[PDB]
Amino acid sequence: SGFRKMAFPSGKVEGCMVQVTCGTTTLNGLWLDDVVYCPRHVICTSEYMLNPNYEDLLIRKSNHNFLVQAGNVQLRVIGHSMQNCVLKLKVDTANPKTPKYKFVRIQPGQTFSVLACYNGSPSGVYQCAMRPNFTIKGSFLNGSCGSVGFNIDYDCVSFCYMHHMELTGVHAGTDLEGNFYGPFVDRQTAQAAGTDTTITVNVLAWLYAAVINGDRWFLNRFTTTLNDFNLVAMKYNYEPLTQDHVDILGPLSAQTGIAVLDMCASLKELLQNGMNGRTILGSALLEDEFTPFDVVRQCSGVTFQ
Amino acid sequence: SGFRKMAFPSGKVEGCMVQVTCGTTTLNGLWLDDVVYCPRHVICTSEYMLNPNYEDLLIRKSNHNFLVQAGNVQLRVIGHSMQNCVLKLKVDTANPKTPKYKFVRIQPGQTFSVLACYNGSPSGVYQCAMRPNFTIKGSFLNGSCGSVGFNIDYDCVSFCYMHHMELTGVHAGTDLEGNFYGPFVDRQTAQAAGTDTTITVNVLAWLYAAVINGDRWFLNRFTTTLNDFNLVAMKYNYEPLTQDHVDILGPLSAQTGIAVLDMCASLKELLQNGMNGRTILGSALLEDEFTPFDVVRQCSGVTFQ
Ligand SMILES: *C(=N)[C@H](C[C@@H]1CCNC1=O)NC(=O)[C@@H]1[C@@H]2[C@H](CN1C(=O)[C@@H](NC(=O)C(F)(F)F)C(C)(C)C)C2(C)C
Ligand SMILES: *C(=N)[C@H](C[C@@H]1CCNC1=O)NC(=O)[C@@H]1[C@@H]2[C@H](CN1C(=O)[C@@H](NC(=O)C(F)(F)F)C(C)(C)C)C2(C)C
Repeated sequence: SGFRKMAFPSGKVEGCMVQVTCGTTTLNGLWLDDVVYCPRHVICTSEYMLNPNYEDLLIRKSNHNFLVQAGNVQLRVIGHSMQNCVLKLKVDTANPKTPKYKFVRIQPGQTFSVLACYNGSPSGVYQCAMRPNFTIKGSFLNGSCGSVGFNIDYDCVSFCYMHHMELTGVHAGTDLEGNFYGPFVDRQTAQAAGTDTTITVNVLAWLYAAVINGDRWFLNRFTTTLNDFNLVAMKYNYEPLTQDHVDILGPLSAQTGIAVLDMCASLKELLQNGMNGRTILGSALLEDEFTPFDVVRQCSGVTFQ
Repeated sequence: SGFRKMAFPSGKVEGCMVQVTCGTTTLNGLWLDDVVYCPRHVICTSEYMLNPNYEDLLIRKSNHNFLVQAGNVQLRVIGHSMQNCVLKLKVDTANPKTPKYKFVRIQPGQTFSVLACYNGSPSGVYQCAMRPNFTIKGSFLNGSCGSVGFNIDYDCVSFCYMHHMELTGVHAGTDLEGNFYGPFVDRQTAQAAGTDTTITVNVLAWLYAAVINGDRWFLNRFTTTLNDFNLVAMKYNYEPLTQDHVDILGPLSAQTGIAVLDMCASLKELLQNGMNGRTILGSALLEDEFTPFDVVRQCSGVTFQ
């Protein structure tokens, strides 16, 4: 028993991190087979940090302008190209530590692990959710660009995020094909994140985790309808709940014998009256960065290798 | 910027996890050079799960009773011995993935990462603190025994924890020499954790992290004395603050220009009046599982390789 913000083991990804230097800019890259992936703004110098034309900047470079290091070994760049906002650097050596992988684009509300890196070197791992406004609430310092987000399925690493920029306290990036999450661009403009909402299906999953772990004080006997719940969710900046979400919560409903709509009636009460000085799983706020699948995984015990 | 419960990258430890089966009991072991370390209660069968004599149980075993698997490869046991509460299994092959390591015993209030494993297979990584009552608030299911806790110093893995048992919602274990943290034994008796307290130096470190990240609302102009603070800390089940703690907080005081005793005056107010519906770094409770060193590491950017 117990419940923790749990990240995926990072070993399979640590073996792919490299350092990429171009000019006076150093950041992180992802080395899979004979391609190094990294943010394209590594080719930016401070004259262009505000309104760059990346096609122009790339044509003025040659392979020898790119310093790529895997620890201490140097990798020789034999070709470069741009795919949207990422740079793909072809190198002379296929990474022997390349895991089975795929590139997936995730949806708001889904969670992943982040391997924060500096100078090609892994620094720490943490779990986070893609927010409904397409930012993540990460922890990133200067030089963290190119750090990646990932999930693990059995033996397969799904890469879903590469870090590009911080926007007033929160973080924005692309999928691994170089397409940004959200309406952001990789230059200095007046862009801000839009209004964030609370991920309702995740809050419900977390309440089920609490019941599984013995926190029952917030339950009640009343139920409610999808439409009467969503009426109250809207007033509190909670995402509306769909039939798809109810079905997703099925396994947790089955394991605890509490109906989804029953649990929604508890959530309704918590939103109207607050916690009144009680905590749930050691939190005094309603937590929305665990998916139904995170809860099953942690309250059932799925491993990977 | 940002602040997350961040764990160490786990790659160096994932390579040491093996599965150990004896009888119908399977759990995890740690394979370093040609020794596999695992909890000694793997030699327990349900007749002895309550009052075992481990010396007797061990003498009735031979090397062939121990099934050790590193993924799919089998390791041949060529010797066994007991050190306090751990079993040391000598095997015929030195682990080629053995990192530079040491065995350290940590103190209450210190943090470490836990690699939760099942059947020798890594499942997830999370960060936690050793509580003042010598338990940890972990997340562990059946079969997690032998999972280890660790820190990383530059290139060196310090192993500090091996998981043995759950006691009413919290978790207890040994250092890697087999000596239990706290007054617990590896059998079924009527043992419970003692009263827990809040780790004050860690709360102060977390308040400095908040200031570094722009949360300033709780500051005030008043200061206080060590003895007047500790007078109020006692009433709230907070650990007393020493001059050693003040010195440890020096770097954070320097970086924010707020004196430790100044920050204590803010903590004093928060304890007497509560948060009054405000949050700090996304929490509505005072967080005590970040050390001063965790905060520096995350708000300065130290890596490892
Ligand atoms: C990559 N190495 C850094 C890491 C950033 C900064 C601290 N934490 C992070 O996540 N990223 C950058 O330097 C990117 C890069 C130019 C500027 N930039 C920023 O992150 C800046 N933000 C913005 O561009 C803004 F404000 F418009 F959102 C900064 C002010 C330094 C936070 C480019 C090409 C966007
Ligand atoms: C190791 N594989 C498990 C993992 C435990 C149980 C679920 N979460 C964990 O951390 N550990 C055990 O099976 C140990 C082992 C016998 C019983 N035990 C327990 O954890 C039990 N607790 C106690 O002994 C108690 F209550 F006294 F504290 C259990 C009731 C199953 C939680 C031995 C040798 C202590």
